[PDB]
Amino acid sequence: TCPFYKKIPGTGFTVDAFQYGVVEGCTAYFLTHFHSDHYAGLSKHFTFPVYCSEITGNLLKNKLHVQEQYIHPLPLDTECIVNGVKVVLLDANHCPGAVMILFYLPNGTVILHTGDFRADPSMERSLLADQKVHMLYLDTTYCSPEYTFPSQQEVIRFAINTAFEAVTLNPHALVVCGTYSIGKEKVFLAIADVLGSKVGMSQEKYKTLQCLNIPEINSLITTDMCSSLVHLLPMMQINFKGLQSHLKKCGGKYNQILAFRPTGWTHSNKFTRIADVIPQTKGNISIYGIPYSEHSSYLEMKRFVQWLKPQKIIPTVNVGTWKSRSTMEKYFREWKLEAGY
Ligand code: NI
Repeated sequence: TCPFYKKIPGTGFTVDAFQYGVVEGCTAYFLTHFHSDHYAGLSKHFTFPVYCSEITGNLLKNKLHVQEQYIHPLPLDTECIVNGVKVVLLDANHCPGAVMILFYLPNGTVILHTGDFRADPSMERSLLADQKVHMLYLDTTYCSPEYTFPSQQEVIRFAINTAFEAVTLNPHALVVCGTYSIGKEKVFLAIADVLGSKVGMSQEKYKTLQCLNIPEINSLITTDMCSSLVHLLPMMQINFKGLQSHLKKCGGKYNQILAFRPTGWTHSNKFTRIADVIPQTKGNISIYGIPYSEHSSYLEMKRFVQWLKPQKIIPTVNVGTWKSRSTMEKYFREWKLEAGY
């Protein structure tokens, strides 16, 4: 059945709740972003109103074939009325089209649902600054102090410099980047820009990227693999066996692969700086795991919450075990005592 942390009190609304069948009492289903654990259940047979960003609504129409009459895209940073309730969509700094949702309840309560987000100080100057938030539905993916990672800018600088050096030393090297969902497009697009190449990919993945309103995208991507020296493949194929096989398909154009796996966190972070990252190598294949995150680090999360000062926090991630739930609640209390709210 639908868990309580997917329901918005005082409304008929749910958030990211498409896999439970007809939720009793639900008049509007919101979708924060186009990732499968959140959209699970949607299809061309869905006949209730879906509220989302313009980019998410492009993906629902083109990839899942949801009918247009049930897609209700909303502009960002704009007060809108849905079934008699004022709502605002804010940029979540996650993947393309991802939003946070502010709900202004008829009784005066204000609720923020972060969806999935990477907290940033720029959020402290949005429409959130303008009123008090009483309840926070929080993406707690990395809510423990072991989770540190570098800025997205530091990670992309590492990736660009590594790829440029490799291909300048060997003009017959191929760069490969893994993917299994939308997000992290900066990784492959920044590398193709430094090399003077388009990114080559499958027709299915090209279709998906063409839904994202990214500027000048026709200039950066292609389905012609032959004309490209940066290839995108499924994340599952980013291993020695999968890469050796791909290199065979390129007909002797290339004699070396340099591959990137943009993971979330991995425990090489507790010790290793970005400067000190090294690949796994076999023969003429090297694989780099880079810590490019689209979720908050522990410290980024803690700064946002201590700024916002909510009266009540409802976690939406890591809620399935008692030890995780109790640990998170202990951090929330530390934060509140340290900041004085
Ligand atoms: Ni996500």
